[PDB]
Amino acid sequence: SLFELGKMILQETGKNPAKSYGAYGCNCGVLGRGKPKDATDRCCYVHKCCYKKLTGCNPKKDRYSYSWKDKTIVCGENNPCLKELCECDKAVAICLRENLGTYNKLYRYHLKPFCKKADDC
Amino acid sequence: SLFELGKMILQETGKNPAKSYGAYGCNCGVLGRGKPKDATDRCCYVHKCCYKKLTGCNPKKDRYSYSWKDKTIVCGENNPCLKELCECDKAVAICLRENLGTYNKLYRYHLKPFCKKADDC
Ligand SMILES: O=C(O)/C=C/c1ccc(O)c(O)c1
Ligand SMILES: O=C(O)/C=C\c1ccc(O)c(O)c1
Ligand SMILES: O=C(O)/C=C\c1ccc(O)c(O)c1
Ligand SMILES: O=C(O)/C=C\c1ccc(O)c(O)c1
Repeated sequence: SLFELGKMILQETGKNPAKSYGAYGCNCGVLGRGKPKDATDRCCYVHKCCYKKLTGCNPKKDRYSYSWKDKTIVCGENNPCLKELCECDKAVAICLRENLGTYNKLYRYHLKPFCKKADDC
Repeated sequence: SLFELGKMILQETGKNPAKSYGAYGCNCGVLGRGKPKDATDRCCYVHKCCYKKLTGCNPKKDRYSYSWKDKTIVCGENNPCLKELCECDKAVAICLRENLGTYNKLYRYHLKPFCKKADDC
């Protein structure tokens, strides 16, 4: 759920997730996907495509278990859909950390209606 | 859908909805309901309770038509769920504008896990 996703983002990037990633570019936050603005935005694009493959669980509401081990996110067994969801969330947090160097505050609170259409997943 | 909601909020308040209301207090944004911190927060509490009562449509995903007429949000639906959804959204947008006078930025990115339990809807 959003609780685990936000926690993972905080753990990997060190940033308040809502402020930095709650609405960034065309893909981070609500309102689905759009042509990404930069690498950070592309992380969220991939993340949203990852969510589409999920079958049998709700990525927003369903909580799942994971551990912080050797400073790595380790997804619990959970069940197949929840493990897959956990893995989607883990990947986006890692991707956001790797791209922190080009994070641009101008894309914070980017008006998502002014995004071109995303390609299909 | 969230698109119409965000547009209404912008139309009523004049404010970028993500920046001002994407994570405000215990109820504005994602992660359920909590005891409201102030009037702005209480608008979002009422909104979430409004959504809870809906049957037959998806408040997040389902699009609906509305118009801007004499600077008033005018819902353009006869389907009972979409009409009620539109009115839910219109109400929160109006409420947020009406409570800009007590809006407090200290409640932006309020630590949502640490709110008190909301009264039942
Ligand atoms: O949105 C802004 O205009 C600036 C706020 C901000 C931007 C970057 C940070 O790392 C941070 O803690 C706060
Ligand atoms: O995608 C990868 O594999 C690289 C990033 C990485 C590298 C080390 C870690 O412990 C981790 O969680 C992520
Ligand atoms: O997204 C917008 O609407 C533009 C940015 C913006 C600039 C100043 C504000 O006070 C505000 O809410 C938003
Ligand atoms: O416009 C105002 O009345 C006050 C300033 C203001 C308004 C909205 C913001 O998100 C912000 O950082 C500052």
